[PDB]
Amino acid sequence: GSHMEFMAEQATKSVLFVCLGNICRSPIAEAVFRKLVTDQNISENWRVDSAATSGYEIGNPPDYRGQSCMKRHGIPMSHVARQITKEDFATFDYILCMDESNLRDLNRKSNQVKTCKAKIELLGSYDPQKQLIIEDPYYGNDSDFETVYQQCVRCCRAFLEKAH
Repeated sequence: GSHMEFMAEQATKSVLFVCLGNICRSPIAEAVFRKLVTDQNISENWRVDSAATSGYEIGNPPDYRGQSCMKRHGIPMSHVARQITKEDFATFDYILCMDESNLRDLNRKSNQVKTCKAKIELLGSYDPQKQLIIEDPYYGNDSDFETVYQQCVRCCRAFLEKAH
């Protein structure tokens, strides 16, 4: 219908979720955030993605263990692992990472580019329960993936509502 039917559209917001590999934590946060925005009729106002600080996993689907967790929670992930680019720093409002090694790495990168538009933060800096670090489940088990998933639901929810 009309462009004046509802309140006037917001400029698109963008968020990129990042870990070292882009197979475990970051695709899970991406698919969690994408569900939220899709369920709330606002996916057309978001550019949502995920990427890796390194090229070790380029082209690979998500970790099968994380995929099984997400499938339990009804959010199957459809993602091809990719490495962060220079353009990403210029194009995203937010780059949200999982841990401290991630943040040091991205901070190194941010200083090699001409325009860094993005606010670079830890995702868990949004957790109302104050669990700052979202711990790597790569060497863990099914309850470690569940933990990450639950942290991602709390943090993506608070981020959506109220960005830093």
